Amino acid sequence: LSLSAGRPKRPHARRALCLLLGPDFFTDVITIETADHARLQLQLAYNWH
Amino acid sequence: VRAVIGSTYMLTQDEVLWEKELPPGVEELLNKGQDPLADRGE
Repeated sequence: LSLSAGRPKRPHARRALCLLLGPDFFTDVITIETADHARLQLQLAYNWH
Repeated sequence: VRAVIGSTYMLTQDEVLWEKELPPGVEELLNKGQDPLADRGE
């Protein structure tokens, strides 16, 4: 499994021989923009399983 | 020319090994396809 990892989650930055399927999280940095045209980045964390 | 596949084999009388030839670039794709992961990525 060629998987994604990194800060803003660049692709193909990790290789896995097994699939992690337990309750865990991975964090991402998301740049968005409001209706006032003010740009502001975020830091999130996605609890998954 | 045929393909004998399976058990161990001794070429009898009137048999010789036939080479199979491939188009250009197929041979470079046969061996890369064992794990072409990152190539498939980008």
